Amino acid sequence: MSLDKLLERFLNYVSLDTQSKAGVRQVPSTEGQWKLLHLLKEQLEEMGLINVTLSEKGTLMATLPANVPGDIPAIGFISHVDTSPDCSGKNVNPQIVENYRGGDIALGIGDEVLSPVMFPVLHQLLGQTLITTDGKTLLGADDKAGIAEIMTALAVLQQKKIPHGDIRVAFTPDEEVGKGAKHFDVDAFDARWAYTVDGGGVGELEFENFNAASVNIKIVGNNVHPGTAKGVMVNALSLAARIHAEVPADESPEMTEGYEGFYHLASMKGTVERADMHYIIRDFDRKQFEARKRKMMEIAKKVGKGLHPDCYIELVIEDSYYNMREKVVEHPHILDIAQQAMRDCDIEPELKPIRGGTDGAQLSFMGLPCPNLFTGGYNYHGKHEFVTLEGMEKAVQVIVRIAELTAQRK
Amino acid sequence: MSLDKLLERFLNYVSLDTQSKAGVRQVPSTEGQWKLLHLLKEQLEEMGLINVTLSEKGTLMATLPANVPGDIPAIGFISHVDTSPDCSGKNVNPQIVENYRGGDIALGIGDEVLSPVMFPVLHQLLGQTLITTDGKTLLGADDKAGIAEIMTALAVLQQKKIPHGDIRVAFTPDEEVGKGAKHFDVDAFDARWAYTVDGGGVGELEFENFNAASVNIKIVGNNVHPGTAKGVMVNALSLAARIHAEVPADESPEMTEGYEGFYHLASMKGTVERADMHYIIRDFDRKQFEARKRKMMEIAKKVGKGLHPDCYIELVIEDSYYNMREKVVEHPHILDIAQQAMRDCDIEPELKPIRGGTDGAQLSFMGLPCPNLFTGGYNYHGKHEFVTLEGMEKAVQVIVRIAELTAQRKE
Ligand SMILES: [Zn+2]
Ligand SMILES: [Zn+2]
Ligand SMILES: [Zn+2]
Ligand SMILES: [Zn+2]
Repeated sequence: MSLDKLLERFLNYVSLDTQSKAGVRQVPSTEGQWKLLHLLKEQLEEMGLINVTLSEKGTLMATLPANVPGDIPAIGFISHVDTSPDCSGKNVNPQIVENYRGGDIALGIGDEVLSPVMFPVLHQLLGQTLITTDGKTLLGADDKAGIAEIMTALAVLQQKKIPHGDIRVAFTPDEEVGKGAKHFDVDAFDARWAYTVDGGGVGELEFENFNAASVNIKIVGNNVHPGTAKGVMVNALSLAARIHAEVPADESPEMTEGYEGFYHLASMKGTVERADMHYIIRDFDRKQFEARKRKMMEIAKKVGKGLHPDCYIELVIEDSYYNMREKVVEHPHILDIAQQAMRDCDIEPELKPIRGGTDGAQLSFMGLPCPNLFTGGYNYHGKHEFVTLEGMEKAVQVIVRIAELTAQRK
Repeated sequence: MSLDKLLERFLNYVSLDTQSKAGVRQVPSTEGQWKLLHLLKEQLEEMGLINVTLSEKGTLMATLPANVPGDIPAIGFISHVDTSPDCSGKNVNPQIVENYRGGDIALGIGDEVLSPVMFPVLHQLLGQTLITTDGKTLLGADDKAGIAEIMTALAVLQQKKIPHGDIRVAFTPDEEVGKGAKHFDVDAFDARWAYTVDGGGVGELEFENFNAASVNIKIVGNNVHPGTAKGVMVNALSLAARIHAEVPADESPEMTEGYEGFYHLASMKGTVERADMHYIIRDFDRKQFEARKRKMMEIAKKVGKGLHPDCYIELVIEDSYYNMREKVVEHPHILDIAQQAMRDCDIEPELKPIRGGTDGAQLSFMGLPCPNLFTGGYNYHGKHEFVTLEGMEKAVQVIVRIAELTAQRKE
């Protein structure tokens, strides 16, 4: 491998404004993404890969064909070309700190700083080459570190003539708005299983995510002139506060970690006549997920007791996505090769649940079981995002090894 | 008096669509109000009143000149020409119920009903002449009953040659949406005191109203992806829920009545990042009013206690109006004459509070003390609105007598 060429590749992708935007019917949601998609398409062709197709919805697929004879299962690696809408992805001006000495890093010239007081991980990254922002923007290691790594891995397999079956690659348009799997043509991708290279620090591997549902509450109250309100007026907001009061305050995103699920009130709007509440429900375990739904319904009936026919509480519950675990563990080889790969590269696998949704978790329920491989990056979606070059080198080495190890079993 | 003419006159105003509209910059808010305003203007000229003016904003003013010599104070009578947005005021279909015999009244061809089980005051109005809706609209007794009573009083004052001083009359445009006194030219109206004819059942007199202030609470939280929220996320909506738990639940519009004040959450909107609460404070007492302002502060400091500087709770209190009591009672003759008149008319005066604001309330602070007088109407702002013809005649008698008794106290 070649650490300079890897960094340069990455810095070129990072330089392109490819930030997503919510509330957009078109996919991809923004123009900038097409520029990275198209650069990537040319790069894949130029790398020698075949069947390079960019769909009309911004999904880019390509194949590095089998190296050796034998019936090796086709595997995929997936990244997205967009950065989070939460912070600018435009004119990212990366800072390169060689041989990091475990102190505060100044982001640009200003009162913005990357500091181990705020981010203790840094204590553990002494002597690594850190790539940071300048305080004004995101970095976009999420997920262009992923892209640079997949691209480099492709090159390595060829230049180092490492035996491998068919390797499939896809680069998706709107992950940061959850549209990164919608138009994914799994038949065309033609892989048995896959990996998104879209995780965090060195060694992270993820095959679990939340089960999700929205719980939307419509409350109809009765509103008259407040002065004559006695024994007549029914305040929808007062019922709304009653509902919220019964919801386990300790089982909230603020107070919850690791594998522990939560209820969460995301938005609300109302008057005396009508209020609407938007809850989300999250649980890794499915029975609990359902138990959580049951709770909201119990709260709705309790609070609803006493209301004259003209007043009522109405709950609409709607599943959003499921825990991919089952569809992954269904096939021991997927996580076993991934972990063997890491272990071969002297990486200790760090199993970690996705406290949310991933592209892979959708793909998993589409015929394409798809866990998450690390990237080397930290502090995503903010101005304190960074990445180590060495983290990225290890992520290449793992993709390559997975490819290699898959060939041995075919 | 001719109850025939009074009824006919009332029904003529009733037929005119003059429903008001909220959140409109122009005053009046609707075209229909101009039709009633102009009708009345011509009518007032035709009654021999002087100085009839109709301003570019829809306030109509006129004067019936002093009947007799003397230093008699000018007094006013005010009613509003609009009806509530709450129910339709278009093509009202009044039903005349003669010699009310005490049952339910069928409203139109359907299943809407005016019933003494729903409104027990009906047990008190047997034998009287009821005028109801057809169930499909408002009636508009509020306040077209008052307009009809004022106009008739002016006629009685003249036809019977009853001694009176200057009688000021006015008809305002946007009362049911808060603008009724916004463009009231007090100097030009030129009355020492007035009465709105916009009360309810026979005998009602009102000189006390709520003190009002809005309390607007701004909550700045901190939003992140819920999955990684621990120790970081601060739910603005959670903080709002905490403030609401602190506000005395029993001291709310749903639980209050008579002279007792309240806190009320009218509306609210928010996400994790930001929430805004819109409270209102009502109290008849000035001190208790301020105490309620202080409790909202007590609450906001407490719920915000512990928050990191990125998050906060920001209160903004703003007075909307005040109790007219001090401005009215300052001149004992205003209520005295009003009360005497009703007694001269065999009506027992009934003083009750306005659980809100009136045009008079604002006027009382613009240099025109202005209590509220009954109309004979009930169940205002809805399809169960009714009035009795005899109640309206009593209101005319009270108006004439107030004018009459004012002329006796030339001082
Ligand atoms: Zn990502
Ligand atoms: Zn991301
Ligand atoms: Zn009125
Ligand atoms: Zn009214």
